[PDB]
Amino acid sequence: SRRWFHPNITGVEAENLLLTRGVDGSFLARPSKSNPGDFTLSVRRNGAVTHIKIQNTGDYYDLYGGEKFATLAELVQYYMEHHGQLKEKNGDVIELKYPLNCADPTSERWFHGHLSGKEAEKLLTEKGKHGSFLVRESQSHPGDFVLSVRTGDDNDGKSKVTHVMIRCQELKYDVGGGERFDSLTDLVEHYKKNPMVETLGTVLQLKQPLNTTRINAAEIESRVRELSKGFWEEFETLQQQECKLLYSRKEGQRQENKNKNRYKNILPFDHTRVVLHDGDPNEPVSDYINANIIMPEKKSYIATQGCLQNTVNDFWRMVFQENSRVIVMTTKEVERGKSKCVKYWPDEYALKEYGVMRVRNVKESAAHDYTLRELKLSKVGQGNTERTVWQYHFRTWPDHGVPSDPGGVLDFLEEVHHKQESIMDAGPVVVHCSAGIGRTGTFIVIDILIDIIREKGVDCDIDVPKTIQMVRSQRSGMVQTEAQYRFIYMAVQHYIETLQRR
Ligand SMILES: c1ccc(-c2c[nH]c3cccnc23)cc1
Repeated sequence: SRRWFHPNITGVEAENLLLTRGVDGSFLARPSKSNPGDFTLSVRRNGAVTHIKIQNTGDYYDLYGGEKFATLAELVQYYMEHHGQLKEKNGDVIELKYPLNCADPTSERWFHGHLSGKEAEKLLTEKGKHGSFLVRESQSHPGDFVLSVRTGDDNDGKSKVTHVMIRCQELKYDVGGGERFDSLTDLVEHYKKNPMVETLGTVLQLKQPLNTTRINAAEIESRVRELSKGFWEEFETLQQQECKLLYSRKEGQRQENKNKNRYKNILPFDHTRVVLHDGDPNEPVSDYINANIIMPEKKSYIATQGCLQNTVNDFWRMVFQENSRVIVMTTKEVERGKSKCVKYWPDEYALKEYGVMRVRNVKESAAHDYTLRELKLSKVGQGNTERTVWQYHFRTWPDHGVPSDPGGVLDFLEEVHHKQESIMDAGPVVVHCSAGIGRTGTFIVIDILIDIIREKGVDCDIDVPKTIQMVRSQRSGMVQTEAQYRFIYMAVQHYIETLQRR
């Protein structure tokens, strides 16, 4: 499903692959070898290869002569279902027809590379469960692989670990007979669908990879130390899982809602979008905002885009309807001379009407990294609906990449948390940047992780990529870059240290 991404290939290897194994319309994507956030889409057209740059500074994937996207899987799905839409600098059309599959197993959750049968047995015994499995290098037979599978009752002998040898002959893979596969992923997927049955009848069911990302929070420093010499590899394994999250976005794709999206292809999932009720009867579609509910799976969030001039009223309808009392803004209104969010709040001491809502800015307070605006929101014609909405406007995030130190963000998020916790029956905390996925996702995931450690103290289990995957199932592309991914680990580490210091 995401086999067109080749994590460890060079430009010339990509060219030769497309020229010898592909046809016109063949394509693949790959990282830049030294440049994080740069990717290349390599495509074959008229017997030649073209390389198309995709940049991601933290907000979205920006395809040259194409559009902006929330994930590379969403980018490929869009253009595979939309020909004539990707053009060269000269205007000529670049068709993405045939993904060119990668055989490299390194971003599979189940692939552990160098590892002994004894090490894999203890890992499967301590962490594993029925159907927990891994693939590793053989050591006895160089170039071969072993599949190790735990099967049993959930140390009393009711469970066991089997080792199935996997031969590699002609760069095809087999388990001793039957089909020979072009890759270990194809072998795993096959024996996931069609499990091996032993002679005495044990079914070697490959239910889940062994979890290697879950850590005890107290031991965060050791995991970060280990990832710092990696973070790229762990991030790319997470990114491989995004092909499971192509959920429908049909409401955002409606003609009627086109001009309510900051970026035409960055859309909320139908199953978690905020639906706005009590709309204008004369506006035929008034139930739409580019926003999703994010539930940790007590505090929930709405992840949304920066307002457009035509969505400011809808934004306030959302805040009112959802009973939100805290907004987190993670962008300046303008960065690099581009508008990222329209000003949707009044100047200090001023009162403005936004459709049927009225907002007073009571007071602003400037801190180093942020401005707090104390806002009063009510429905026009109904005085007893007034509530305070506290807008925390983070002002010092760099235009590209992440802050060099997480202290400013953590102090900000602590103040947000206490504000939210002090307000009886407050609704979800609204979080927004520009597209509402990169910074927004980073702030939300840090908030969710810190909240676990707040309830359960320094001795609790956290699992960063599992948390991100769960949030990504609720809005597209939450947490955009490897730099945000590392920043998340650094923020949790700093949080833990300040608590051990105390
Ligand atoms: C859910 C849980 C874990 C992961 C995961 C991200 N990087 C990984 C490296 C090795 C194994 N698993 C992972 C992704 C989704």
